[PDB]
Amino acid sequence: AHAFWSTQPVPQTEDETEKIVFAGPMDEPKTVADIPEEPYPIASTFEWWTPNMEAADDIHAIYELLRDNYVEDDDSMFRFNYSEEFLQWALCPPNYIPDWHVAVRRKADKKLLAFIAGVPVTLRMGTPKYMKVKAQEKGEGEEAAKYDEPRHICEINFLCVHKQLREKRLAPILIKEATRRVNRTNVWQAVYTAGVLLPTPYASGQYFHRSLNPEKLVEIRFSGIPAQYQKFQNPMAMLKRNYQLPSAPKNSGLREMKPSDVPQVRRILMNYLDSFDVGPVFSDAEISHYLLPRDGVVFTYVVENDKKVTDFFSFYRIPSTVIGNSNYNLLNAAYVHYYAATSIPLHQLILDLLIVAHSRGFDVCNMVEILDNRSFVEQLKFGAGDGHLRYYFYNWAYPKIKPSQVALVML
Ligand SMILES: CCCCCCCCCCCCCC(=O)SCCNC(=O)CCNC(=O)[C@H](O)C(C)(C)COP(=O)(O)OP(=O)(O)OC[C@H]1O[C@@H](n2cnc3c(N)ncnc32)[C@H](O)[C@@H]1OP(=O)(O)O
Ligand SMILES: N[C@@H](CC(=O)N1C[C@H](CO)[C@@H](c2ccc(Cl)c(NC(=O)Cc3ccc(F)cc3)c2)C1)Cc1ccc(Cl)cc1
Ligand SMILES: [Mg+2]
Repeated sequence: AHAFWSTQPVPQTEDETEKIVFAGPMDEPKTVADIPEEPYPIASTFEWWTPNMEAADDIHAIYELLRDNYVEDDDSMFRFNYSEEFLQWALCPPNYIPDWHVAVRRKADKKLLAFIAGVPVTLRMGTPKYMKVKAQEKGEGEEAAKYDEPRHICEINFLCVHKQLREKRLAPILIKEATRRVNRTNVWQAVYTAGVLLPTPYASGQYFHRSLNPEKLVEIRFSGIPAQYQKFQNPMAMLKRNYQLPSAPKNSGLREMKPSDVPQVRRILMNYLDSFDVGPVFSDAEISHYLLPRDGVVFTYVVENDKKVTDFFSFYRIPSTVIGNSNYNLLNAAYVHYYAATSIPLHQLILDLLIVAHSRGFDVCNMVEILDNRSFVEQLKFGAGDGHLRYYFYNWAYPKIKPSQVALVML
């Protein structure tokens, strides 16, 4: 049933998953010197390419591939349109490895046909808490704790094959070549998400959406006027009233983050992310890169009380192409990113997020039910979307966890 994934070091069924009790590697330990030094052989009409993310033309090529061929909704009404500035930010964090960005071009005209990207992440991925309690019952705490240390691994994203080349087994070729480049740098695990079911996720969660401009969302059919709103003499006036927001944040210590906040935001975020079984560890350079405001890309605000940062939130921007509306070309979406609340309830912190996003002209705020994102769904008028986001590891055995134990945001 899975000619490619059946050959790979991942759990093969949910039943195999069920019997996983400790974190650890799936495969034979291997060494760097065992891995072939040359790229995988490929069809003579194609060539492997390592883009230069410092070259505008190279970023543009990836931008165009994704604009026309990346993820769509179910009914082909929307397609993500990551910007060039966003791609530079997502693909080039501190100490990124250029060779982890793998592409296939057509030899004759250098047209970009397929891409996959790997970036470094330092991840805690040791045995989850509920299994550590089970281990204590069995007298097995040391084996359960063996891989507690954060690990330097690969996060894989942006896998894309051009529409004209779909169903020709090119995606396995990409994933094998990515794996070889990552293994040649002595890294043997990867983490990735997908909106489809593959062998075999360790967590799964619903998407959630908070309308900010309901009149536009209904014009472009992202939203409907829900059936209950018809019994009303006037639907859209009532929908706008339901989702109205104040003009300005309610917390008077809220301001944009600046470079001098980096140490305090690192500390409050790392103390919060400790709570979770799987989550990133960030240096000051990584907090600077992923959280300092960047025009059109990432937006971050801190609550400062008595010259101390006590809370913060961040959200990032991804517009989507609206396929065939005469009125609107683009959905302007905000996505909840990292945050930490120490001084006020989380719902009060995130209400300020919605206020800021709305004032900045975003149409919708979206998120997955990781972190403590459930705690504020109902009070802040989020609704569940369609399908689920699935979280996976490569070459890592891991017990199933709830998505409220996951703290890694994937862009
Ligand atoms: C240590 C380092 C390890 C590094 C690597 C870690 C693993 C990284 C793995 C990648 C994580 C990506 C994270 C993200 O970016 S998820 C976002 C994926 N991108 C899109 O959805 C964009 C639009 N769609 C496409 O571009 C194509 O449909 C893709 C490229 C998805 C498949 O192209 P195509 O439709 O032309 O198919 P094929 O004939 O070439 O190949 C069919 C085989 O591919 C398996 N397939 C289908 N979809 C996915 C998917 N999303 N992850 C993994 N495998 C997938 C499928 O089950 C089948 O295998 P098998 O069932 O026969 O066995
Ligand atoms: N490797 C993953 C990365 C990922 O997990 N994402 C990337 C995506 C944007 O940051 C995020 C996400 C977070 C929260 C929500 Cl509500 C949605 N979904 C939507 O925005 C709806 C939507 C679906 C398709 C569209 F073409 C446009 C909008 C998507 C989840 C690839 C992927 C991309 C997009 C999706 Cl929907 C699912 C998976
Ligand atoms: Mg293919």
